[PDB]
Amino acid sequence: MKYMITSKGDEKSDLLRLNMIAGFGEYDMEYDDVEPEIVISIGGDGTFLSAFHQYEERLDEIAFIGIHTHLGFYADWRPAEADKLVKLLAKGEYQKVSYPLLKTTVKYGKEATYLALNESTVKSSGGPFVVDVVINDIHFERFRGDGLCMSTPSGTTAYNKSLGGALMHPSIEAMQLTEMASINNRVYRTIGSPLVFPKHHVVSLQPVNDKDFQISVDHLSILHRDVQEIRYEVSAKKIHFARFRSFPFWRRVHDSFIE
Amino acid sequence: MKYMITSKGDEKSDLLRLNMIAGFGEYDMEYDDVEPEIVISIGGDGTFLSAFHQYEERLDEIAFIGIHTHLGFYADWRPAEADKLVKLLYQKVSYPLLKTTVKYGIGKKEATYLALNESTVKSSGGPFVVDVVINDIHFERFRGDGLCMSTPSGTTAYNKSLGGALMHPSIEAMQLTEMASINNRVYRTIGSPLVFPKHHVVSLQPVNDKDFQISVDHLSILHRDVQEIRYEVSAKKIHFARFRSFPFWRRVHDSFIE
Amino acid sequence: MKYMITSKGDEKSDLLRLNMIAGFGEYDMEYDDVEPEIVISIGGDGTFLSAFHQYEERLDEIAFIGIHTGHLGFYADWRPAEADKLVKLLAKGEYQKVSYPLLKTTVKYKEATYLALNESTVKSSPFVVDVVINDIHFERFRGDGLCMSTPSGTTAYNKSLGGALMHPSIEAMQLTEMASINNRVYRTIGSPLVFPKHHVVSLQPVNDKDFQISVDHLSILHRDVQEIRYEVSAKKIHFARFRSFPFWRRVHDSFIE
Amino acid sequence: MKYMITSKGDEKSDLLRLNMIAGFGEYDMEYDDVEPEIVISIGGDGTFLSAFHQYEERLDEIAFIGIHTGHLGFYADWRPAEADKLVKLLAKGEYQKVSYPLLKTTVKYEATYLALNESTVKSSGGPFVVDVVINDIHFERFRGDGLCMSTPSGTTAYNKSLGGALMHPSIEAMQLTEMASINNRVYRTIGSPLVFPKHHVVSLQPVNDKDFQISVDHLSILHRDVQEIRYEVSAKKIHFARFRSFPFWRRVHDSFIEDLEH
Repeated sequence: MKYMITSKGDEKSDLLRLNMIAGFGEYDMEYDDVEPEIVISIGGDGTFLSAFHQYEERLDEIAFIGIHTHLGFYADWRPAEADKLVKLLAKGEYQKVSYPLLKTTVKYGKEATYLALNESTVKSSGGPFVVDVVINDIHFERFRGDGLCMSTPSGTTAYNKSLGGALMHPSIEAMQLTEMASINNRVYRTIGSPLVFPKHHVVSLQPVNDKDFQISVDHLSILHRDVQEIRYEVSAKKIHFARFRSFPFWRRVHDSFIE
Repeated sequence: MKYMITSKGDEKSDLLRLNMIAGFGEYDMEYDDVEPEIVISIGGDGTFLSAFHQYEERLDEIAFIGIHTHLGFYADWRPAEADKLVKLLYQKVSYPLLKTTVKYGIGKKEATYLALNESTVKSSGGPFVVDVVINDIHFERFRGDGLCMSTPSGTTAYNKSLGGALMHPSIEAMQLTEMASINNRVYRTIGSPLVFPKHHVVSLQPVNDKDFQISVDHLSILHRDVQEIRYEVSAKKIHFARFRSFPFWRRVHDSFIE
Repeated sequence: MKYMITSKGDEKSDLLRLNMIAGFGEYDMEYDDVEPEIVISIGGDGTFLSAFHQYEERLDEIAFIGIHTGHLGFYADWRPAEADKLVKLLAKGEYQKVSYPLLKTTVKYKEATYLALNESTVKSSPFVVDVVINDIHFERFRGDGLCMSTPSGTTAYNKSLGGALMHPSIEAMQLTEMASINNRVYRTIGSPLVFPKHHVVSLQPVNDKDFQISVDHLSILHRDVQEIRYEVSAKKIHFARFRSFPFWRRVHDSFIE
Repeated sequence: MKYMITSKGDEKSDLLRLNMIAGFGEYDMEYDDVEPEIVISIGGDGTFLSAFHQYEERLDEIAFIGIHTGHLGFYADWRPAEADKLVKLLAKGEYQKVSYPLLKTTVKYEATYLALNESTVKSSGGPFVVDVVINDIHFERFRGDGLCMSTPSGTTAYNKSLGGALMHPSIEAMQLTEMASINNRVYRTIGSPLVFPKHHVVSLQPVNDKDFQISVDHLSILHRDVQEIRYEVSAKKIHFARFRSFPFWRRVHDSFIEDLEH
């Protein structure tokens, strides 16, 4: 199959990448980063995320694989087992599995769109952060506090977890909204609890006074001036992993957080 | 269609019941409380819970309709809209349920329970200490007051009070939540609520004391010689008769934010 | 000084007690378990708690000391292997008294009053309670229960409920919620509440008057309760301390390492 | 007595100011900005915080009182309609001075800061990692969004939003909360808010980045090449002119639970 490899940039990753390419050359396997069928990410969850954002238009289409070295949540392979992976990919014993993604829409006074693998957060630019939270066109709460976080199911182990969020198995078709430091008084009454929305539900953040926000999708923070609305829904797009065995998710959670 | 109506027992619930029943006299709908097609519950979520459990062998046969003499989370009908409900008496919409299996160390067979809201586990007196096993792999040793496994529709009740996420009831899941964990040198728990898909099994295994207070919805039984309590999303679902799309998040707002 | 020793009853603690009693025979110190000036607890916080509850009518006149084998925890500053230093130091009188606040609970129906070293809890067994602060309605709580903690008790059950850990010198009590429903009909504050001396917190049933009330230790089923009242006790517990008590390092050693 | 008046700067508050200054002319009451003995704030806890900070070099000689021109918050015990009644009582001097504890922050690169509400530490943009040292002994290694040290009167503010306990402002203490700590068997923290007495010092020591966004109440400055941030209860207090018992828990009820008459 057509394949390509990204590496973190350090010595180890770059060497692994050249060795794996050399090993694929022995097989009916062509390198191609324009239209790849498999993407292999070497380094860690940062280089994986970068690869995901490199190929947002071809997600349909691509099966991702991660290598690195505490595996975390976007890898099931270590450098000392890469040769075994070349062979198994080789021909061809997997195993496609898909995780839900998150779509963010920002409207002004031209609409901008973003796909997240982990989460999207909103904060104030200037002073107070105050926002009306509208669910399916119906007002839910007037939030005042630090910010809000909408997470994918795979994203729930990251920022979402710090904020009091539920940890969700990544197969579940949903997105999850957590508060950052809500005032929660009688003027700005909020739910407190993390909220989990199914497919087709849209959450809308509507400014009450100040219309400037810091929005950050996965890695990247952007300042948005004169925002009329921010919209959240489960994306139509999914991310696909090439799986060679059942991904032991709850075991990873144990190994990461428990220990 | 065959039908029956349950009531809270108070003045208003019994009156509205006799009213609807007289309202079903004009049409080809016979009263039957042995094998009915529609169960109508009047009096709120406690009442609705009792009707669900009254007919849990015939869940594949029944559509439930809740009337709250008010609304809650299992009723979309007020006791003045009743007249327009009788006339209409639909799409059958399904909520996911929770299977609880209690396995014993003595010559007694496993007991299975279905929950619409939650199943909880606490000790019978002394400290509560249990090993949590997910898909046959030790996940944590929990010490604390107890544990709570919620259905998606149960997330608005006890689960919410414990720090759980609220989930739209259409989502195929169960959510595990902690009651007053201990975290110290010895005990380390995850802390966070955990949301499992269908086909996953969370197993509770005793460490020192085999006696547990296990609650299923309203009902809490003292269980002895317990060797394992097992949780999973049930293959069975409850069916609601929906005459309009249920505004779930609006109902969360009204109960909690208004 | 008149003094007495309690051990938990296992051999190791029983025989440290006997050998401390003999070591004290060499000085001007008299074994007296009716009116002691020094209570020594050997074996753990369970034993120290029982000692505190045995001598609560003379908290005025007693200084406490705890000895313990493992991680010393919050009510001991001595391990067995140091017992001979303590005997000498105590006997030469080389210590400073240090005090912790306590919690008074009053249960009305007739009237019952209780002192706590750690905490006092209220659970039902449909627990709806009106929470009244300094005679003013504060909230109507519905949930599993409520917990009022002393400063020293903040590392126990209070901690599991989301409460602040407080240094045991601060004159206060701390109220925490267990599983408040916190809706439209039963709005609660959520946060733990820290009260100074002379403030009074009153729990008043709205429907069912039966409650499981706990005071440290002892859970009592109180029948037909009209009111449970909390306030910082006028009484304090006194420790004989031979150096600065390293409270925050004990928090670390219990919870972090 | 010598007095001055700060307003939020909306017409409502600016006019109340001029009405009161005129009212005080019926008495022996001297308007003075440099050396006031009574600072009156008009327009909310934010306006009160600014006034405090204007006169933090002379806290022992000033008694503060607040009028809140919307509702009232936690620092204003007076409504705009009670202004004239307040003009009289102040002119008599029928008030007890009640003091609240303050928080001192020291930053070493030494700059020191007083807070009436809190002081927070966040990172520039990178991960926030700091060693937390209590009374010269390492307590935990914190990684997360930030840390917040509150005064007792500041517990009703940001501290509360972070899961902090609400404390009566008479209590001589400071309270430390976590902002979105990471707990993953590498960065284990206590989780619980911590309440320190007087004379205890909490020390934040950088690990692998020495640049921090430090906040003190309203004010937020980027400190570079920081070696240490130290917190402790200040020896300085703020004094309020009290004409009647401040009903703190009722104000907590009104703000956070409900207010069925207003």
